Amino acid sequence: MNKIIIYTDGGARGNPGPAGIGVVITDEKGNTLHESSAYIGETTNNVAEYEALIRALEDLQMFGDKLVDMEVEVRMDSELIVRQMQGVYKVKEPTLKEKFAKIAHIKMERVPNLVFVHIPREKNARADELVNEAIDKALS
Repeated sequence: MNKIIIYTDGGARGNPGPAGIGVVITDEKGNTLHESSAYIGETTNNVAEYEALIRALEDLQMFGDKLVDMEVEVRMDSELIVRQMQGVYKVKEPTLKEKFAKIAHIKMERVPNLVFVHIPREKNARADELVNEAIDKALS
């Protein structure tokens, strides 16, 4: 690849309730490099979104040597979370502050040139499907 493009989503059925994460990773041509779909136990929606980012950052380690000097972009359909991750707006929700700090440190350590991009919800349908696949399968 010449770029790694990541889409993430997380959701919960309830507040809190059964929750899932979805990560899609492509190259610059749009071809799939990886998908993650996982049940994460019972949490809130916003925690699930943050957990999906943490999982994407973990997935990235599996590229190993290929990660060096590689351009990485994370696309999310939550403008709020993108602005939070960019440091444009401060996180207020107390339940997110520890994960926010953890993500910031991981991203600096593993991928300090990572960029975040806000996309429309329609453009994030695959990651959403992965969330719901994981939750459905856990409940079934």
